[PDB]
Amino acid sequence: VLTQNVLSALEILRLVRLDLRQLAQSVQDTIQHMRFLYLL
Amino acid sequence: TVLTQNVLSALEILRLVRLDLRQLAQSVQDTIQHMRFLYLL
Amino acid sequence: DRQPLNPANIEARHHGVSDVPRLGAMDADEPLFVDDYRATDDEWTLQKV
Amino acid sequence: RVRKRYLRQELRDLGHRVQTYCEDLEGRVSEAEALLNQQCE
Amino acid sequence: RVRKRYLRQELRDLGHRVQTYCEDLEGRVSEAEALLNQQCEL
Amino acid sequence: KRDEKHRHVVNVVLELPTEISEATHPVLATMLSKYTRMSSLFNDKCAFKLDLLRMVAVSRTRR
Repeated sequence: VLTQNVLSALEILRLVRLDLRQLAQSVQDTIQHMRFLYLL
Repeated sequence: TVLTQNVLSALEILRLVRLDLRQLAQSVQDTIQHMRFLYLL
Repeated sequence: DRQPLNPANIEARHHGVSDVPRLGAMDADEPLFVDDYRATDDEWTLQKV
Repeated sequence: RVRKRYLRQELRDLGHRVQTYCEDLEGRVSEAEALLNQQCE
Repeated sequence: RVRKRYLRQELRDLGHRVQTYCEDLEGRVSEAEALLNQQCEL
Repeated sequence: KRDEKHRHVVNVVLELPTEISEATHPVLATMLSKYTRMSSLFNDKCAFKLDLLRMVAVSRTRR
C-alpha cells in the first residue's frame, strides 16, 4: 500500500470526460430527433 | 505537506461526483416515468 | 404550418457536424431550420430591390 | 398508435441507456481510481 | 396536439438540465485533475 | 450482438456495396458509432446516405 502513479489516474480522468461529452451529445441529439420525428 | 492534502481533496471530489452520477441516472428515469404517465398513450 | 412560429419552432442548422435528425426532418414542415445569420436591413432592402 | 408505441419504446430505451452509461461511468470512476491508494495488490 | 406540445416542452426542459449537470461534473473532474497535477493558488 | 446491427446499417440500410467495408472508410466506422445508437429513421435510408455523403464531403476539405 502506497500512493501510486499519477499518469494512469490522469488517463482515467481523461476517459471520464470522454464519457461525459458523449453522454451530453447523445442525450441532446436523442431528444432532438425525438422532437422532430415523433412530436410533429 | 500539501501533496497528501491535495490527494484527499481530490478523492473527496471524486466520491461526491460518484454520488452525483447516481442522482443523474435516478432523475432521468424519474422524468421518463413522469412523461410516460402524464402524456404517453 | 398553422401557428405563427414561436422561437421554439425556429431552430439553427449546424454545418460540418453530423446532422441526420435534420435530414430526416427534410420532409417535415412545422420546424424551421435556419442559418445563424439574421440578415441586415440594408441587405434586406437590396434583396427586395 | 404504432407511432405512439415507437415513441414509448424509444423513450424507455433512452432512459435505460442513460442508466447504463451512468452505471458504467460510476464503475470506472470507482474501480480505476481506487488504484490510487494501492487497495488491490 | 396538446400532448405533443407538453411533451416537447418537458423534453426541452430536461435537456438543458442534463447539460448543466454534465458541465458541473466535467468542471469538478477538471478541478480534481488540476489539483492532482499542478495545484494552483487557493 | 453488434454484428447484426452493424451489418444491417451498412448493407441493409445504407445499401452500400460490399467492397466498401469499415477498413476502406475510417469515417464510416466513426459514423456507425453514432448511427446504431438510434433505431428510427431506418425506413428512409436516404437520410442516412445523405448524412454520410455530406460528412465525407466536409471531411475532404482543403482547409
